[PDB]
Amino acid sequence: SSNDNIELVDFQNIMFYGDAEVGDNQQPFTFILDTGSANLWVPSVKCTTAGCLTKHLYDSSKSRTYEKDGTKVEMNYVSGTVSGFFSKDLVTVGNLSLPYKFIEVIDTNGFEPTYTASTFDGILGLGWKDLSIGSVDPIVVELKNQNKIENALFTFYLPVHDKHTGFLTIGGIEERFYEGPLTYEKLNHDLYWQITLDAHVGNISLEKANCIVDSGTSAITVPTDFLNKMLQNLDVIKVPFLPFYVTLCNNSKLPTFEFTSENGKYTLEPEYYLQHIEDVGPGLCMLNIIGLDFPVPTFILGDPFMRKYFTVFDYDNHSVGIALAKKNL
Ligand SMILES: Nc1nc2cc(CCCCCc3ccccc3)ccc2c(=O)n1C[C@H]1CCCO1
Repeated sequence: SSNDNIELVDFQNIMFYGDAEVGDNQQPFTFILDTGSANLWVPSVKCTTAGCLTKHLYDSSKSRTYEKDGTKVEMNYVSGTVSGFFSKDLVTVGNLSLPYKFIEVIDTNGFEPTYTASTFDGILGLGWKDLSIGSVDPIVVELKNQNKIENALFTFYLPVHDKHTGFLTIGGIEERFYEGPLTYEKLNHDLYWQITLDAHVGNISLEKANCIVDSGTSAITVPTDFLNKMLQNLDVIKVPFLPFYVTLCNNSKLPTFEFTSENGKYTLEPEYYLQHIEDVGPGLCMLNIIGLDFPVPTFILGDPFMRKYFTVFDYDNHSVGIALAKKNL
């Protein structure tokens, strides 16, 4: 559509990378979409780390539209340590170019080994301002404040298959991408993209679950107890001292992850939550399920769910829309 469709690149069918440019010189940098992360993050030429030098780095001097807030920003996530200073400049994504406030990082040691190995140089913030630092408005909302898109909405088309090419339609919805019905579900809150659905894995039940879709997450989460009670003699090998699990690729005991709600029902099947780990041992597949508990009932619909279901997000509707992703081609 005349809307901005940012192609998503396929990587080991485990993550998608989206190209983008920042600065007046439109310096190119690889950024992965993140339904959660907000304030955009940018690698900086001022970064003295070894992992920074092997990837693209932004330059503040080669931008006539650059601005220096100077306010320091230290992001030290768990097993991590990051630091950058506020910097506003022209952020060019596809056919749209809006001045946005980004965090110019100079320290990336706490994730330096993980970044050096990874082909991304930054991240993408596509969440509600509630999760944004320095009270920074959402990119897609600011594109609708400007005469650049007519709707504050963004859709995802993960390039699961090698031939399948990813796309991020921003400003409208293309029926071509999603085949069959498109159902919307209310948001339990407006801080970040999240909904309330009733999880049912066969006889195992957990209603009123805060299903949250994350493009960054590369697996489907689940409460710790739910992961165990459901996996009782299902021939699912477990990895000790390692948060991973293996299992037969053809086993009939492998359930389907289904979420029921008043507006419609969703179902993720084995071919979606299984990984072809036959590389180490033929015929062996890994469950892309990472169990984790939170302060209130919560589930995570990461790449797996988004890969099968074309996702839709609308700040104006205060809802997440879901529909079957069109078969490759
Ligand atoms: N995805 C995701 N990313 C996260 C990222 C962080 C740290 C990011 C700091 C910037 C790192 C960086 C950027 C650019 C270049 C080098 C380094 C912390 C928590 C989450 C975190 O919780 N999540 C999960 C969901 C839920 C809410 C957010 O997204």
